[PDB]
Amino acid sequence: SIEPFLRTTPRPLRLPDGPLCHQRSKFLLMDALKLSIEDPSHEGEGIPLYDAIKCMKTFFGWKEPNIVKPHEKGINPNYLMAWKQVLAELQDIENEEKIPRTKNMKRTSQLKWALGENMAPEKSDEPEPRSLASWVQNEFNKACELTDSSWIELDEIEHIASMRRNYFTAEVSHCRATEYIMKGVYINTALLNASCAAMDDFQLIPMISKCRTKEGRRKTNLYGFIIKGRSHLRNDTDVVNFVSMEFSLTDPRLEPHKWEKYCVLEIGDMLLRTAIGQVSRPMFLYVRTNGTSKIKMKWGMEMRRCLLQSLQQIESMIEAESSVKEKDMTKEFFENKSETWPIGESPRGVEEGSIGKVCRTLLAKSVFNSLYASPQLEGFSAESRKLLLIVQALRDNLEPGTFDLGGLYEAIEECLINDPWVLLNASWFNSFLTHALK
Amino acid sequence: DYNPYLLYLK
Repeated sequence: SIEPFLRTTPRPLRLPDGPLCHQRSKFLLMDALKLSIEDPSHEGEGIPLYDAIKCMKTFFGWKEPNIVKPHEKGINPNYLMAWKQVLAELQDIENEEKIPRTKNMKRTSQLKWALGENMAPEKSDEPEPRSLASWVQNEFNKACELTDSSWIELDEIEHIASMRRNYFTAEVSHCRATEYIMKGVYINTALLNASCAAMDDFQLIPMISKCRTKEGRRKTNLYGFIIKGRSHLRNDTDVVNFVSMEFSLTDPRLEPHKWEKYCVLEIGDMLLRTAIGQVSRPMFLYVRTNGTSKIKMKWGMEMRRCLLQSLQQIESMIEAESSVKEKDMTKEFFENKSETWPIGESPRGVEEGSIGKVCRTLLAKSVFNSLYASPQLEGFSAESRKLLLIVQALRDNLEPGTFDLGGLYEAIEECLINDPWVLLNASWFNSFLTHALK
Repeated sequence: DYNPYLLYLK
């Protein structure tokens, strides 16, 4: 071997300095708030706008809306007028005997500003470097956590595979990341179908999900509304602009950097339980202009793929330790809950976790790869894998070739600009690296 | 804090 002082120790990835990064998801994640109704037995899927109105009637604290956090780069009265127009159009729907399957809105000056002007019938890019904000890790943690509700539905009614899918499903059915899959499937289905069927119209689209309570009873959830803009989507890259209007209890003043793209309205008073007792807290509406494409909407409609792809990664882990002990450990892993995995960290060091925590962490990572999909992620993922293989080989005292390590770091650090998800993944790599070559 | 890259330590 070469003298120890000549051996190359991989340095940390360098993250760029700059203003804290902002939320760029297509919908709210940890900050969402659901207005919900309990579905009739044998219901099925209702008329979305009928479910939307029923969900809104379960809230008793509606009040005159006001701007409480301006969008710095927006015309804030247009956001306030847009919300008042959604309420006026829902009232017009309520006043008709028959609730329609879709609703075309009046193309007012406020919506034209937010979405764009009429056009004749046919014959991410943000460049500045941003620093990693604490909210990204916090979002990821919330995605890994369990909800009171089940998000995966049973089907119509080989020992290993069946037992594995069932063990995995039991661990992730209540997982917040599973809520994000079903929320994403529903809204991308509604937006793509509307984009194809009503190319010129501004359609009012409820943001809906369904789940089952602890009591096995069916719930319909309303997160808010999207207004679709003009949608002549010829190629799969063509952008449809939309306005998102999303319920929340989050005070936007806590993390102003997170909410740079949004106008926040105060729309209601919510009665909340606290240790001391009952308190009135504001219900907010998070409003922004955003955009998506046929290909992104198709990916969103496919988000149940995250469940198969994360099950695959768990299967491989049970396969490796089933070889060594020459006895398939499936039952023992999910049953014993005695075997642990390094899955978390604190200032105190690495935190070991149950197989359940591993199932939910890998699902959350797959789902965040989909919600925050980007070219920078594809580059970071390919190049970072090459570095991880060198670190594993060094950790095992194998002396891998380091002569081109310089060119590998350049290719990875090229991907670290301003994407909140890629910057978190880079930070995660750094933490692993400090523990790997201790 | 959950960090899936830590799985590579085991």
